[PDB]
Amino acid sequence: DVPSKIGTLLDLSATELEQVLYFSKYIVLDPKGAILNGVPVEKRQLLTDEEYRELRYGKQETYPLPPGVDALVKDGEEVVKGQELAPGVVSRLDGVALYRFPRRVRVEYVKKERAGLRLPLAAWVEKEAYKPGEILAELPEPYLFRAEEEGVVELKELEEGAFLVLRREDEPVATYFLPVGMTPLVVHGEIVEKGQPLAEAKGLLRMPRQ
Amino acid sequence: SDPVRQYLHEIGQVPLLTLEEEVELARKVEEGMEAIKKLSEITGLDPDLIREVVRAKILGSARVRHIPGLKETLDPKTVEEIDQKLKSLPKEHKRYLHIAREGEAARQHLIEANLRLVVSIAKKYTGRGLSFLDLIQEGNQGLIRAVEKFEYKRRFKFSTYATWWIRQAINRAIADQARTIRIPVHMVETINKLSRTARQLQQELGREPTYEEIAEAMGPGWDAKRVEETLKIAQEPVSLETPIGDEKDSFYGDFIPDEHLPSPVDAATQSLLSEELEKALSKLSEREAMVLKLRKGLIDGREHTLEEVGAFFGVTRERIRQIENKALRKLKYHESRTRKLRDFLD
Amino acid sequence: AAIDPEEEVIAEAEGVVHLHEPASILVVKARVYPFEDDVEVSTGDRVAPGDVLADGGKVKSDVYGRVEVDLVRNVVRVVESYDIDARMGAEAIQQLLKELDLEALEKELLEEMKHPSRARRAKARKRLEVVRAFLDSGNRPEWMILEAVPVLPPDLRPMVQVDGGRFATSDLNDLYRRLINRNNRLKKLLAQGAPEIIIRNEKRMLQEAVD
DNA sequence: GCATCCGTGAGTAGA
DNA sequence: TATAATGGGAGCACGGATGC
Ligand SMILES: [Mg+2]
Repeated sequence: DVPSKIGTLLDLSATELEQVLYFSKYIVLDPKGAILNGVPVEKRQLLTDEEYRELRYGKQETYPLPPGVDALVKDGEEVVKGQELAPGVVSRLDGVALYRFPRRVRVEYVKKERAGLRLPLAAWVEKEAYKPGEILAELPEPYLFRAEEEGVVELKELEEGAFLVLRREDEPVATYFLPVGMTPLVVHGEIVEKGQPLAEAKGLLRMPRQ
Repeated sequence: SDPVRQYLHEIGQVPLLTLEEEVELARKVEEGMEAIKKLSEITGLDPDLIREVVRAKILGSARVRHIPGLKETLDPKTVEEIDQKLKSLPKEHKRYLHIAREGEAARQHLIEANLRLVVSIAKKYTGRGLSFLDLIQEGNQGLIRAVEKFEYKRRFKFSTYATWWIRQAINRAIADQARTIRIPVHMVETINKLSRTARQLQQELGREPTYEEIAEAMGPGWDAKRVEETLKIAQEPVSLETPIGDEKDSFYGDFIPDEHLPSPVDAATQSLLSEELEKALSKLSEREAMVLKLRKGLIDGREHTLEEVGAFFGVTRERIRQIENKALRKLKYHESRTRKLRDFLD
Repeated sequence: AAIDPEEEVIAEAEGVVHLHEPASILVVKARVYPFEDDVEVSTGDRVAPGDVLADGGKVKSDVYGRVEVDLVRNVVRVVESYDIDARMGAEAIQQLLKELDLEALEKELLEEMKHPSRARRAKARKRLEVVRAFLDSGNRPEWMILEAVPVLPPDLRPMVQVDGGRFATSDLNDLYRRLINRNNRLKKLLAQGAPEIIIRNEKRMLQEAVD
């Protein structure tokens, strides 16, 4: 009934009253120190669904990743607006990025072993331990590493560098470590005698990165 | 302005679930229910009460109300005490509380996401006596039942299982709420079968069937009388405001007499009847007239037995029955003489 | 883990776990709070700065927000947001109408009656007329909002058997039926804890029914 | 001052 | 009670208090 009695008492236009009563907009009874767009929320303020949702439940967004394409950022890492989350994805907001349904789980298994190697004394550089990439030794001339045991060969190749395990029967009788710059002359399942060269060391030889 | 559009838009704000997301939410829901069961085991509390408390905390203080199944009224005090009795558990026990919370949240999101399916199903049920939005809400109830009953272990898509409960809810709704005079769902189904039967017969015969033909086509146990009575019982009422004459002037209800309230002629008739009966009972002695009045109930409104009137006047039942007889006899004589009370006999 | 035991992924030996190729990436505005011990708040709880989160009070909250407890990542996450009470419909309107003190508004509108602008005086008068109406009459303004809805006696909206043995009835019965149905459905929807969209829609429909 | 928004436009009979 | 299904459908007039 125009002008509205409810609208006149509460100082609300027909539009605003309509929007509130018909659930098109929220209206603020207790601001509870809310802040929207830099201005603190006043009592009796009219909020849209997006504003009220942003205020009450927070802000966030999910970005789809194309198949077979890995993410650029890390799980749990803070993000800045404009920062690329992936080659095809740019984040619109700032905050914590979370992984949604990782399709591939890569498990790095820890292995602690013990392996022998033989080198010319002049080539070796004495150290109590070796960091990955650190120089193990330097050969003035090509050198041949010779098998000190007899048996069948198990050749286990890492990203770079290799492990070579000699075994008679079931039990491994020897374990050798071939660093980078050392080319194995044997294949898997090959039979070797003592003195028969396993690998060739040519020039500088260093520890693998892994 | 247009509620349908506004609700479609509100529905559109929730994004659809990827298979992974759907499976996740369903999983969280199932594990959640299991966690509520576990909390019921540990706490020795009611699964319902715990569920309502967890739900109350997830939804917030905005919605707090007494639940029909709960033996205890649910108020912020009670949910606070129960929340504290839950948080007072050891770590491994307190785990299930978190599982339950996230379970309820997942339930909420699952429903909110599958809200569109309800629309797409309900749009086909229009014109059945229920409004579009009504069908949507009932379909929503179906959707909720589905979310609660779903098992992700079967590898099926949620839409498949939910569709059944949505259709079921909508059909239940229509069968229940469509008619002004409520017809039990089974009877409704019967009436509808009768409809489709008669329609098949009219489509084959090239004319409307008789009661007998429908009775035949309905199988054993159906005769013409039964079909006729079933059609009679399926009749919907008509509006008193249906306009008669083509104009804004007249209403059907204006032509319908009132058979309940007594006409002035009726009131006059009964009044004259009581007055004439009193005129006739005054020609007797007060005792026999009182006996007749107590025996026919003119006094207190009810008819006394011979033993009660005999005990009221302090005489044998035989005596009071004899007094009743002589009174009736004197009245019959007075009536034969004056012919006054004849006209009231109709 | 997975649906069937044989399809599960179990770690053969000691090692560290890395996640790659996620289906999607969800960026939230949130503050992350790792926990080494039992956590004192659950998921969904609203939290203000200084409140105890986990570890017997060692780790607490910086911002205002809603708590998501992540048991997988072993972190209590707080998504920044508030406790704001902002409502919808005649519930909100009735609330605001209850909080009204008519005398104060009378004073303020009287102050507005002295303004030089004719328009502001006009509006202040038109408001003050309603205010003073409610004041003199002794009517509480919130009575303009219906909690209980009266029902007209059935004889004034009759269901009657006519001549031929059929039934004729008023439209008021149909309207009342609509109202009762939507009301009951709303109560049941609430009792089963339906989400907000469904309840909002139901309430809207209830309003249109009363209308 | 010119864009909305809204309420109302004989009577009896009859049907 | 489980294949999957996911955003509707239809449809003249003048005078007067208000509202931008
Ligand atoms: Mg038959």
